Amino acid sequence: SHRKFSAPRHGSLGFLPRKRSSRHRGKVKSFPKDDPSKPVHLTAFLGYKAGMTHIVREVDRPGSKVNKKEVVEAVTIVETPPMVVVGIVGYVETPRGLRTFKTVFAEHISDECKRRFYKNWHKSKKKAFTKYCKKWQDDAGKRQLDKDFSSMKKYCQVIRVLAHTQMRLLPLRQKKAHLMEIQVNGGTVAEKLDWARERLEQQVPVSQVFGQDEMIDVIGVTKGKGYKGVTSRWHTKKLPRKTHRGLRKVACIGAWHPARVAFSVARAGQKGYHHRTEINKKIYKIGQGYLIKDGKLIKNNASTDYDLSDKSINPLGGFVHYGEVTNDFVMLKGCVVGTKKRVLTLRKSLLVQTKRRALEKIDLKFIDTTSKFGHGRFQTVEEKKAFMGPLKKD
Amino acid sequence: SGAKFRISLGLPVGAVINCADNTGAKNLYIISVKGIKGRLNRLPAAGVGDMVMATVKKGKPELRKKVHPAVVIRQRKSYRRKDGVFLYFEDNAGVIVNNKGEMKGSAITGPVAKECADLWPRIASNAGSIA
Amino acid sequence: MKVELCSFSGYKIYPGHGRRYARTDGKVFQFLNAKCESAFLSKRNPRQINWTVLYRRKHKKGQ
Amino acid sequence: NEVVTREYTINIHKRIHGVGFKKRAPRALKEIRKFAMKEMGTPDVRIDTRLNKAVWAKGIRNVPYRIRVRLSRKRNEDEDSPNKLYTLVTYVPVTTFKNLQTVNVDE
RNA sequence: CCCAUAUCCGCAGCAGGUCUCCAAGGUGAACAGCCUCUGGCAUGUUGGAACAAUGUAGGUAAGGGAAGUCGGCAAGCCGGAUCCGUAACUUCGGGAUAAGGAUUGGCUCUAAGGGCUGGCAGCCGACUUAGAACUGGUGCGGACCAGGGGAAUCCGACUGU
RNA sequence: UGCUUCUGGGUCGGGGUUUCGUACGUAGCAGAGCAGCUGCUGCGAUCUAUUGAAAGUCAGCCCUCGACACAAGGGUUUGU
Ligand SMILES: [Mg+2]
Ligand SMILES: [Mg+2]
Ligand SMILES: [Mg+2]
Ligand SMILES: [Mg+2]
Ligand SMILES: [Mg+2]
Ligand SMILES: [Mg+2]
Ligand SMILES: [Mg+2]
Ligand SMILES: [Mg+2]
Ligand SMILES: [Mg+2]
Ligand SMILES: [Mg+2]
Ligand SMILES: [Mg+2]
Ligand SMILES: [Mg+2]
Ligand SMILES: [Mg+2]
Ligand SMILES: [Mg+2]
Ligand SMILES: [Mg+2]
Ligand SMILES: [Mg+2]
Ligand SMILES: [Mg+2]
Repeated sequence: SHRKFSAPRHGSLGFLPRKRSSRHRGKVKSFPKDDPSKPVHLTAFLGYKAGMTHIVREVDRPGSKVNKKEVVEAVTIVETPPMVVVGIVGYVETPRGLRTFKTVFAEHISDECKRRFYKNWHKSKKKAFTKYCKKWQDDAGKRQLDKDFSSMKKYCQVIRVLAHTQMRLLPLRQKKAHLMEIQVNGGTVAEKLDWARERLEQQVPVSQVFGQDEMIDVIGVTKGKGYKGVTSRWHTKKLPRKTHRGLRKVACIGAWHPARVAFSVARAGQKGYHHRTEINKKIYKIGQGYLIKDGKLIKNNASTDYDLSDKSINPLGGFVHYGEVTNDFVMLKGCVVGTKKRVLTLRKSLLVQTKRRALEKIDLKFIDTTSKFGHGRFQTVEEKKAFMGPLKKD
Repeated sequence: SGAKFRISLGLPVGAVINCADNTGAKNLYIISVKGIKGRLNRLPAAGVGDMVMATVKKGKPELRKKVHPAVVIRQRKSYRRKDGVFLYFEDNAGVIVNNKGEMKGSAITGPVAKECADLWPRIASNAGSIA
Repeated sequence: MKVELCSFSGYKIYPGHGRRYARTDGKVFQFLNAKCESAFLSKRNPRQINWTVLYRRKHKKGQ
Repeated sequence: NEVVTREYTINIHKRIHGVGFKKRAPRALKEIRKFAMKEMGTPDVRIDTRLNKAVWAKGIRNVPYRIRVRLSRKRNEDEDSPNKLYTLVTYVPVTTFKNLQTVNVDE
């Protein structure tokens, strides 16, 4: 018989199977559709989740209760040191979908990128690309490379670069670099390859890919939580306390007929560590990394036009469980997937952004740099020492 | 024109709150909440600025044994604002109103939340202070 | 946004920190954390708690 | 330099972090023995009884946070043993653990 | 000789059953519970490593406060002692710890409450009670021990089986 | 994920951060009082100073490059 009272089903069957992601690095399933009238540009980037803070800003939203008023907004800091372009891969449109056509690699590849090609770097002789590299060094091989580039100009429809991360600048234990294909959108195919060929072994800062107040998508793997029951995994109602044989369950997992458990019934299993793509995460700030200028370390990348204190984005004691963000960073409104240290894929929007919230301009008045290791109450050590005064340690 | 934002709801159905006016009612017993569609097993809940339907359990006999429209003006559950402030009050209070939102009494005891004052100008005019 | 001072400990509260308390008698207080809030609500006098600003002033510790 | 003596501070606190009350001291011994094997590379580790007493001096759960120990690698006199060196771990009573380093001890 | 979480009966070294004697210190009203000495034991027919779900057994939860459910089931509240105070009804015995309040630590004192020898003098002593000052971040029956209450209806007087 | 570029991680130490809330000892003509000796000496909860002190703090916090040793290894397989 029909269920007595209506209620929506728990969870989305659109995110099935709730399994562990086969990839640790977020995959770009769709790149923005190419518009041959725009200048050649990149459409994605790699960053690492450093941590979260909050900011103060004055909203500009006519007809709103917060128009011309200051609000506190949570933000995510993603450390995004420049990537290095190491190869070009071409694709040909076929009646079976895109097919990889031709991959070229730069003459030089750093050891960070080469570590990606090995399962045991310690035990390896580091022979990767040691014979491929000799093609750039001789006339015969060079004459074959440009032929490969010419072939890519004739036949390929999609061009992507092979950029990797620079792990020697991050504070993480990991030294193996994250290597991903980024699609080159913009002008003709020939202009794409000319653009890409000039950038082999070059560095690309995040500021060349994204801009202030831009709405982007963050792709990554969520925090893993292991084996979870239906109550936690699917958020079903707890059964009464009197239930025999457990109450963190789903009471009926199907009707007599069909004489089977359906794919749409809540079951126990893996929770978290799922691949996810989240859209419309506004960029609040593209921060500059530390610089040594005239023998002075310039690091006041957390100062605003209204707060002139010489402080960096790092909170007192550093980012908990991450380290110190001394590279360029992107400040994203709200939360993103992953743990601290998780590699996040930044991607340009697949939509047309014509909305006041999408077109609003962000003017940060304050960035909170208090310690996150406790209930921190000082923005800077100078501020703390001035309040406390001398101590016994002194 | 400016719509109120979501706030934490601290008063489900069955909450007995103080009556902070001079009607004669001492406390208000919430039997429902305006605008709640809800879902299975979820109790309708109310926060500052919300109009609810209530009965008087303690107070003048003429006010008892019938359903009044009321508005919550203070709540003990702390709710966030857009400036990041978490405000809560020492007690849960309301005032009896009519469907138009104008008070049945004339005076309010204690402060009145800014969230409710902006929404109900008739309650706002009677508020001794605003929080 | 102006910085409040904790009604108990005298420390200053930056935006998006602590809570605000409004009593039925119309007084409004700001608390840095639940530690300061708990001491105030248990009617502890801040002038006797060694780590507050009112204690150190009374005892001339900074001076 | 097969025969050598060194003094260490072992942070027992981070070794047994999160262990159940009834397994805390028994695991400190296992962590000391594990520590001694790592430093001296000697599977035959003999913990002095006084060191056993120090680890248990506060019961099964309120184990000392830090403990100073001496690791003496000595030759084994048992020709029947498969190990030719053994490590002896002795307790070192210290008043303070501040600034204590890893030092060589020469006899 | 065992005399019972292994010598007896339950098919067994079975969490069951099976008659007795002796019986320390502390706290406390106490053969209560909690800690210890004499005496005894090795965790109860195995260990190691992990710390997922679901369990079993314990806890804690903002705001609300029975809206849950057949039903407050379960849990929770109360709880010792001193001082005050105590209704309907009643078979005048009760009801009654009705209900409802206040107090409670530590430290330093004050007063009172006795015996023996020869309205006094001296010499001995046993724990109690009351009062006061001071004192701590209002914490104080600090663990343990330890009644939720009220208004009614039905049935059976009660204790007992 | 890491496992020699005078380099690497690790251990201990140091610093930052942060939690609680002011350590032991010592001194005090601070302390309600009481006791003994002719103002002193004892007992005394507590108070004050030393003293935002002491203690803990990655085990899944942040930075050291101070001390210590270790690190160039081992096993099983795989061929158009
Ligand atoms: Mg239906
Ligand atoms: Mg049952
Ligand atoms: Mg934190
Ligand atoms: Mg229901
Ligand atoms: Mg056991
Ligand atoms: Mg055993
Ligand atoms: Mg047995
Ligand atoms: Mg058993
Ligand atoms: Mg609750
Ligand atoms: Mg509560
Ligand atoms: Mg009901
Ligand atoms: Mg129901
Ligand atoms: Mg019950
Ligand atoms: Mg009665
Ligand atoms: Mg009758
Ligand atoms: Mg009977
Ligand atoms: Mg019989």
